[PDB]
Amino acid sequence: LLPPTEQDLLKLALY
Amino acid sequence: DIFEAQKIEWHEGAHMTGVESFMTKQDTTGKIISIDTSSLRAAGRTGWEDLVRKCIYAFFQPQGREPSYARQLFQEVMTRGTASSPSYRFILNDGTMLSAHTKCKLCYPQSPDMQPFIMGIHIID
Repeated sequence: LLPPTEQDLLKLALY
Repeated sequence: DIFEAQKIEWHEGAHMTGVESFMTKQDTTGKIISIDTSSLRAAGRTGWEDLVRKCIYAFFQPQGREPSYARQLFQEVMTRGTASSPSYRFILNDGTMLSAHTKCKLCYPQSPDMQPFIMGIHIID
């Protein structure tokens, strides 16, 4: 699998 | 019934008093689709965002010559339906050393409109 990118994580916290 | 019993353990993981943790939901390609931090934010400790980021990065980081615990658990949870990591460590922004371990399970929802997903719980030691 792919690790989450910093933008993926950002989104996970934002929404 | 059997489907309902699947949700018991994860509802309990979201309201554990005295245990620092968060939960994740991954699709079956391994992509994290949600992160539940309600236990950390309720416990009023500041620095929870940094704790979660550092814990997740340590989870996905290669283990010397072996794959990351994230890879090992994802490979195992797809084949056998459940998996667990040993402890891994990470350093908060204030320099504190912490450790954590992860457990996860494949969940088969009753609704035909949903796909199977992987629930993960990450517990601070």
